[PDB]
Amino acid sequence: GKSLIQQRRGKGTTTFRAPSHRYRGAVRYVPLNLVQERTLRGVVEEILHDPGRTAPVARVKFEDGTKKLIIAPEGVLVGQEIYIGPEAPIAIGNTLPLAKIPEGTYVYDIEGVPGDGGKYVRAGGTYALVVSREKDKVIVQLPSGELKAFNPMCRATIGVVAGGGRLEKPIVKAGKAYYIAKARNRFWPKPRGVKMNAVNHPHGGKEHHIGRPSTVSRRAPPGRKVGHIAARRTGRR
Amino acid sequence: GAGTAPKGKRNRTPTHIRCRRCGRRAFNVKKGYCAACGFGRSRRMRKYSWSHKWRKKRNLSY
Amino acid sequence: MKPMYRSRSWRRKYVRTPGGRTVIHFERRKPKVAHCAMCGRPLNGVPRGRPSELRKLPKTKKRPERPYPNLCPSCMRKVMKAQVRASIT
RNA sequence: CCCGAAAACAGGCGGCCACCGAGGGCCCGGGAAGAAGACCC
RNA sequence: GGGAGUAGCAGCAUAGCCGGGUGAGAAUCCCGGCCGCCGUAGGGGCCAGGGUUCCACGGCAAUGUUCGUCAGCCGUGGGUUAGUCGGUCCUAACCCGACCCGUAACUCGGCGUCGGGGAAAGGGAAACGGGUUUAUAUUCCCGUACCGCGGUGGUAGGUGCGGCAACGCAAGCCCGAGGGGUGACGCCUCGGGGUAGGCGGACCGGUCCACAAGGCCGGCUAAGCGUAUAAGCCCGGGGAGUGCCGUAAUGGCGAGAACCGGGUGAAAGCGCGAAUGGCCUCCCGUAAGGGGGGUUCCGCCGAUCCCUGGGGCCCGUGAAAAGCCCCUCGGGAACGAUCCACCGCGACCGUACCGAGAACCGACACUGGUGCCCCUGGGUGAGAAGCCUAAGGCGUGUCGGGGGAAACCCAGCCGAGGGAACUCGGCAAAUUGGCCCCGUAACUUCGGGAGAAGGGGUGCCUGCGGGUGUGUAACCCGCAGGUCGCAGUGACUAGGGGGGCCCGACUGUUUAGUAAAAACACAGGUCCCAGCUAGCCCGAAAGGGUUUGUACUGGGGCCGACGCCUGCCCAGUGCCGGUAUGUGAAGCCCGGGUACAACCGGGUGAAGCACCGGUAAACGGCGGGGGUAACUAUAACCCUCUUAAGGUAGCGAAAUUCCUUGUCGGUUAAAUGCCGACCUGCAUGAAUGGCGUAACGAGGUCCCCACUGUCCCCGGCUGGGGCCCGGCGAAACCUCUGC
RNA sequence: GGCAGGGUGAAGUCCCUCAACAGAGGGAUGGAGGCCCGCUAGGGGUGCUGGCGUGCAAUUCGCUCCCGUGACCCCGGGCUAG
RNA sequence: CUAGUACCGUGAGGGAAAGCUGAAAAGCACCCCGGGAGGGGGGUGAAAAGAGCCUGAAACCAGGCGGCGAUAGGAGGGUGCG
RNA sequence: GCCCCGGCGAGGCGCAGGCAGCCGUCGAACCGGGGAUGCCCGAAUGGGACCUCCCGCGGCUUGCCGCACUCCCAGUCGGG
Ligand SMILES: [Zn+2]
Ligand SMILES: [Zn+2]
Ligand SMILES: [Zn+2]
Repeated sequence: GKSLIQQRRGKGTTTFRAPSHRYRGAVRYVPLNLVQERTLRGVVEEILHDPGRTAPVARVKFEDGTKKLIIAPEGVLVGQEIYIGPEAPIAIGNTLPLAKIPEGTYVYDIEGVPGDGGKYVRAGGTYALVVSREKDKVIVQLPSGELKAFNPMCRATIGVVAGGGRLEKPIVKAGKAYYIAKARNRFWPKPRGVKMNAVNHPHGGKEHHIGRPSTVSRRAPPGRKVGHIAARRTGRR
Repeated sequence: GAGTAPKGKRNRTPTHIRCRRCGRRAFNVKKGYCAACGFGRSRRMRKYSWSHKWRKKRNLSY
Repeated sequence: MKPMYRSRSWRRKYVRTPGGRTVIHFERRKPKVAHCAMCGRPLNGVPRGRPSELRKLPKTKKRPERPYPNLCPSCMRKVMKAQVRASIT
């Protein structure tokens, strides 16, 4: 037969590739190497829109003139002083190890293993909650409802990510959706497989209907995983 | 349609130009290699057994 | 018109000749005025020009005679006052 | 009423010439006639 | 060979005639005149591509759809001159090499490091006018300039000033470092200041016009050098709320307004360049050549060209680097420029011509395509519309001559009376039409429908008033009166309207070359997987895409704006979870056997199967009977046994109905039609969505008004063919023949 | 690198009058939109089932019709290969 | 034989045709016509074999010669005669 | 097409039947043998190639030599 769109995505062509050359740099923490226990200080110069971040970034000038990017917290001003390190105070925009952040605090941009740089709760409008502290692990509620354990030396930032409420206003036009999907080149517009031919999809045929259950095993090979993949249930409730 | 009219759009830049090693017009100008001798892709000559080109050039039997 | 003059980065001009021909002239565009480092205001005493126009000028005709000409007078007074207030002890 | 001497018994009558030349055509000015030819003055 | 001296040499731009010349020879070549076509392109400039087609002389065997004395053809000789135009320099998306890992291996595949390439329309030192040649010129010559490098001599400065300030100044040299600016950026909309170009009046010369009145032509000024304001932004003084100040509009003010002064700061204009330079014209021998004159003023319109400022939009944010300017710091010497004057030097390649209804691609001197890529005078007029016309170009969208010379065809004009009786079907044609005023329905998502529908007026002349403006300048808005015609948006330009039904919400897309749609997409609704060494995917591997990413995220399905809604079934098929037992391959263990093995029997044995449960906006299903209460039909109510359950709300002779032209009603003189209902639903039904819906549709279908050669019934006219004459000159096809 | 000219008139910003327990009327400014007319240029291809159909053309011509500030049209440099 | 040549295709690639005067150039002096290709006279040679050149077949074309030929019916021939 | 040693012994100047002229008895043309010159690209190699063309750094004295990658012997000279 012929290939699927998700099979063609794996080969890595311009039709499926991200235009990262349009984006501001990557957002990472300073390494622990330079922050053994130094507790640097910085000042915010400017706040900027990023086309590949779903959140605004802020530029910060540090001890030695170095300029870094950060995910901007809600409420941050130009001309603020932000601190990174163990003896930093508890204030919106400051980065601390999870072992110095009390229970009940809102946190974002958390590391999985220390030194990583930031992996979880980065998206516009998100926040996480510290639930419990211990000597072996700290426990955090994530925006999916999942409770996860981190090493207490993993770093995190205090506050909430800026840019929330994007989805309260509707997209009204195919043209606006065109521009939105062209910013980050997502595959748009989207076809339906039940309206393709048989060579093209497990669905497909002159009579436009799925002729067998949409639920598909976890152990099915590529070319077949379409529909509801390993679904525990279906329907509304 | 697909015939006489699209033939008018052959005033762009050419797909092949002359090769410095081979001599003939088979050097792909955008990829940087020759389709007849392999220049720009290999130090050695392009030479396949199913081909008749080099045998013809040397007046050889197939 | 050549394709390089069909560019709109050349600001053509219609010019009449002593012999009466009305030729077209082409020029490059002038760069914009200098701005302050922190405030972003336009600087005074600094003229606009291309490298050609600016290299046929002496130094003292390219910036004012006062400290911190890269700044506006307000910012300059600020930094001077801060320096002198830090230089008490 | 219309077509009709190629009706192979391929007709009848009157008149003219032959046994240089009766007659006919091209040509010229034109329509009542007309695709070329033909027809009429 | 026959076809045949036949077809074709028409249709989209119908173009030639008179006189003279050359020459063996002239419808077709040259000169003049008349007549015509294009005129926001058939005119001008120039990419790519082509490659000598460019120029002059000499020719006509072939080529050119005819001829040819002509030529993009043939032959002989010639022709492209750069410090300033472009390439070389920077980097963008992207590519290559070396090392490295993989591969049986490679001319194969790949991450990271180093290095190198990558734009003749992105960034980016520096020249303008005139003349000269058969053919080149921002390249040659004359005149007047500029840039870089290197020097010669002086000077500012080192070791100096004016201003409260904003700032103004010639304001030291040589190496390195750091910082700031510039280079450097989207879409929409508006104001101000200018320019190219154009219009009017006067004057000077020339020319056309029976006089007169009048009309047309010309009346010029480059780079460079030197000189300023506007906006905006700043500096001093000043000291405000029942408020003042201002814009086309938004607006501004004790976080310092009005008001008074000043600084900085564009495009332009002015001056030198520069007037025996260019243009126009006037006088004698005409070979070189002679002399003379003019080159003036006012006033309007005005860009899509240049500069400068505001405002609005983004779930969308609209390049980088080289190069250039300034400041600070560190280290050196005592000299010495970013100022004035002078000298020297500046490599390599391109440069001819076409740029398309004959120089490119399409086999062609092809109505196609590439390129409409950049630009264009006057009138009417909203107008880059159509019509007429100036400049410029052409008569080469390369065969001509005859004609009452028919029939018939192609493209057009008019038709009495009737007005769709034509036809599957009003196909085609016709009707309306611009501007001002009056007036405007159902329905509606209150935004629309809507230019709804429908009605009245419009020319020319003579005057009178208004608006902005200094204006008897310019551009616009009204009034009265007189008068002509069949007709006054008189040509050109320029909507036929309305009422029902089906489908699809809309703008958008599609089978290049028989299908443009009811098919696709769409915003939106809902479901599924995933906490990152994830989920999904590529690959033989190494590695990689989503990822410069982290649940307001990424990936995977179905339905399809909006409004009201979305019923029952987990037995089957599938997916998910759980579990004691059972089954369960290799391996392991035990026994038997084999001097050792092969071999025989049993036990244990994961996943999976089996077993137990959840799941229908998962695939799908929603039947059967045996009986009916009061007389004509009713099974409308209640038990039952089959099976997991037994079609809920709505809709229904349907784009689904067989019998079918179902029955009733409306529309016709007449109805296999359309609309509305009735249920006997062969074989409707709820996200393979059900029922409605304003607005929209070159979708499909029915009716009405107007209108018409569709039709009764055909007739007349125009141009191009057809016919004849001269010229060039095929093909399909063909057993032999032919009542 | 491009898209003549014209219409309708969203938010935003206001003004006047009578008033007055309430309210009732009337005038402007401003220039949005996958809006409208439009052979501007440019793009497309509905009907005539027109011309042609050994064609001008191995998909063209004419009349009629559709979009035309956007999910628009076009150019130079690059990438995806059975 | 100026052949892997001319020519076709973006490219990978595909791919023709074309031999002979005479022993000797003795390769046609001179004249008339014609704008000219050339024609007619004359010449060289044993023979025009004339460069459009050894021999020079058939199909096909024109002219001359012989037979038939405008009241007439069969695949074009066979038998017998005139 | 230039030079030398041998052979042959008068003509020669390619396929190629021409014009005008040169070379050769000091031994040519031709033949056997040995030398010189030998532009650009190309393994292509000092560095770059969208056009077989461009751009350099050292040392010597305008002309000459050296200057790629992967290695061996060495060693901051060199030889393969
Ligand atoms: Zn090659
Ligand atoms: Zn400032
Ligand atoms: Zn400031």
